[PDB]
Amino acid sequence: VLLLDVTPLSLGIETMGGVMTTLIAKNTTIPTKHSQVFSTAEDNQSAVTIHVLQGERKRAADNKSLGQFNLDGINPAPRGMPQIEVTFDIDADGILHVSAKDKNSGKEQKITIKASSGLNEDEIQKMVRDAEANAEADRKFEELVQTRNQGDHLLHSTRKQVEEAGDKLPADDKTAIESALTALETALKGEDKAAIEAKMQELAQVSQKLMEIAQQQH
Amino acid sequence: VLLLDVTPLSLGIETMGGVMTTLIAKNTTIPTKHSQVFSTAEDNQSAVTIHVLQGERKRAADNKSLGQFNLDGINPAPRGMPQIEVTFDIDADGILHVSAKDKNSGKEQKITIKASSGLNEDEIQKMVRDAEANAEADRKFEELVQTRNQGDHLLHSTRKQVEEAGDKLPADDKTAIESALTALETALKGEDKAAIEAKMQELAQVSQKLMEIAQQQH
Amino acid sequence: VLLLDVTPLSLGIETMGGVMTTLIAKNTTIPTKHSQVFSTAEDNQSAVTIHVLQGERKRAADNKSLGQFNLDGINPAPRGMPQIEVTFDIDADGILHVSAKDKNSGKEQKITIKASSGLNEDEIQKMVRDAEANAEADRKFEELVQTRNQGDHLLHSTRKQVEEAGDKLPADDKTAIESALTALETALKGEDKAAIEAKMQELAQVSQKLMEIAQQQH
Amino acid sequence: VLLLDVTPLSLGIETMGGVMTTLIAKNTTIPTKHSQVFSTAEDNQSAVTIHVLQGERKRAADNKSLGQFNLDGINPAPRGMPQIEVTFDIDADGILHVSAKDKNSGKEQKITIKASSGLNEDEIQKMVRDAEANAEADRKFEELVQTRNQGDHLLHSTRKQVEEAGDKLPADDKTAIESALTALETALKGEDKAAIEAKMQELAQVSQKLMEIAQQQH
Amino acid sequence: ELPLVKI
Amino acid sequence: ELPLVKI
Amino acid sequence: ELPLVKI
Amino acid sequence: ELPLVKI
Repeated sequence: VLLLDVTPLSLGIETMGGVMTTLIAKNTTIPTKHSQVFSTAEDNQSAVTIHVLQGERKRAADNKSLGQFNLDGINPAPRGMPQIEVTFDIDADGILHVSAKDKNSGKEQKITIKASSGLNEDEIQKMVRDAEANAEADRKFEELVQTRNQGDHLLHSTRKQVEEAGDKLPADDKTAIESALTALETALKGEDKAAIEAKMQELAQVSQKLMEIAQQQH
Repeated sequence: VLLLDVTPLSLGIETMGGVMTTLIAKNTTIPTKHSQVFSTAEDNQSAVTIHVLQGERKRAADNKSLGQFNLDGINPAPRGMPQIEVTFDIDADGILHVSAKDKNSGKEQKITIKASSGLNEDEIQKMVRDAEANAEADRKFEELVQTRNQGDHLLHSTRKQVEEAGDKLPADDKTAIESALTALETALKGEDKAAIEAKMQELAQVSQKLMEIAQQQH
Repeated sequence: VLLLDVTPLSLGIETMGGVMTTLIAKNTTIPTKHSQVFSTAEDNQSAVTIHVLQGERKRAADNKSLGQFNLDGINPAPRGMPQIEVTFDIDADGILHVSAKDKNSGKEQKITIKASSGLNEDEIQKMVRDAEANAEADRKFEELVQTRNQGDHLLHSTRKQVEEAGDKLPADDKTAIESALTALETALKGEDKAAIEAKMQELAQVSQKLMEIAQQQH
Repeated sequence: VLLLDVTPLSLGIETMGGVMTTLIAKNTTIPTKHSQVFSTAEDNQSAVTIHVLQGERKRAADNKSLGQFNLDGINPAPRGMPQIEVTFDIDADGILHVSAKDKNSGKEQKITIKASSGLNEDEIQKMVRDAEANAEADRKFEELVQTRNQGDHLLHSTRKQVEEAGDKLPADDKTAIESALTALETALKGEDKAAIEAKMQELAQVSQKLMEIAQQQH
Repeated sequence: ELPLVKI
Repeated sequence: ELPLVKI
Repeated sequence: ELPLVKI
Repeated sequence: ELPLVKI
């Protein structure tokens, strides 16, 4: 062939922390269909937002927004337990269909995005340059988001484990641990990567008895 | 400058499933130091293996091995709870130091890798070509590893939640759910991505009562 | 747009020495039209061959051949004097038209190459890898071809200038110069880049009187 | 090796028309030595300027200037006849030496450029982006320079051939041809690529008798 | 009501 | 005793 | 009868 | 006195 139609920019979704997670890489040949499985961030969460993005930046708000929809009716479950399968499907016509299916509830919602959507060529090449210029800033934002989500998961798990421990956990431990979850939860509200790790570290340091009781539980 | 020393290949570690996780990207200028935080895969796991790799393939066994060491003395904890911080540090001399520090125990182990280690230029360019040729196979392996780890996490969480539920969970639910965990645990032992999702899906479908009881618990 | 049609490989023509000269670069967006002006290699040459190639190698025989045609009826002229304009034109349908027009004679010949011609995707990516692997060998072949064509031009010009000099050139000079053109013409028939430069150098060294007489002529 | 020193930008020289001609490509591993042979643009030219540049733009004035020197004492010769060999040599210390040797006169001049010269990293990545953004403008400038130099060569050759023809060329031909060389020489002083080709074309159209007489001469 | 979680 | 887990 | 010459 | 000519 003298010609290929390829994706000039990556296509994906915004995930927790405001990051673009790619489903279809830049320069993938049409037609194509990719899927990935995602979950909820909170206990009892009943819907997820699917924000569809085009571009090469690690920050979602720095990419082009192609549209957004929600899938609701997610049944009550602990966070990270629902299986929401997101499929990006680009047909031979260059039309993108993005669906999300809850594998428990069977419920599905879809957005369809015309082949003329998104960034025009001047913007496309502006985007490839901006991604290139900014590899450092975006790497730093990617690592901060990944620390913050780890801190959140640690925040959430340790609270659950305090719960299932109840009386097994000595008075002094619970006080040290709860003090740490409060400062951790504070730190999570800033942009200081070292401060979040310092609060996560304090928590690892005071939670050793809890960790044993939780390991022993199961 | 007329000259830069840059990393000719990515440098990283093997993570769960046999995948290379990068800490220092290809073409990063020396000197440089990057860190990322990782955890255990099993309840009560007392050590982690740090296998250091050079190259651009998503499969660890397809990259160059620069060495390997363990950090032990990890105190008993539920999986995913220990914070093992891995730092890749390349000094002005092109020497790589890779340390792992347990933030709870304070324990640290290190390997130091001379600037002459790893792949020579012919191998370097053979590696960039092989990565390039194989983007599809590696993407497929990356998605299979990510499904398998999700299935494992779901396997493990649902068992824990069966536990903390005990009598709250009706007889019929526990039987349907345990049948599913057995087939899920079977599927995890193959290489069939669809079969693992089908078993994870069966589990989402029978666990709805459990998910409510677990959500209600906390 | 979510999609661009771009050229997956460079498109061009074979020029003197067996090298690919590109008219449309890899990754140029359709539709597009580029032109370049080329000439004859011999005095009194009455036709040129337009051999159309697809790919990224500097050697013509290493690229994909899309077809070939001749433009004849070139009127008698010293080499390098006819203006043969070669236009590569790819329309919105991904069809390539390549025409050559003699600007003197007004004569034009064309080949049309369907959008399905050339290398299929597996071959396309095999080609990008082979180009990449072989940058050195191809650079070396490119420099050898460029030396050989310089040697040929020097061979040809010095003969013409011997002619227009006639008696102005001393007996001893003509003998030294003609001996050198014979060895130069020999060397041009091998693949030894240094040997051609050594014979071109010998010629520069003995032709100083001729060069003055030629400079003085005009 | 964990590390390579490679050239972060191409290194080259300014050639006729203000274009950068590369001798050492971007991403070439140190140490390395490349040579290319160049010539004069005018009859009786006695020196050439070697302007050394760093960067990826096709326009010389858009690249970083690393320095400049002249080689003189070029003996009288028709343009394009002297062989000036330019060698770029970067040693293990990242020092660049650029010499020019006249193969006739044996004369050589050199500039030496310290490893700390040229653009710093912020500028380096600004340069890779600017080259990338500007592929079109630079391609257009490259084709204009190549037309202009062809027009100049045609200007110069046709004048020489008018000379060596003298009486063989009919009165009417010489008048038509000289009128065309005047307009060609005018057009060469603008930036209008089509206008130069139109004047080169007019000249091809009126010079057919001259071309025959010149072909017949040798 | 929240972006998805990369699991 | 097992590779690290990307968390 | 010969490839073109890059001029 | 003039840049070199790519020959």
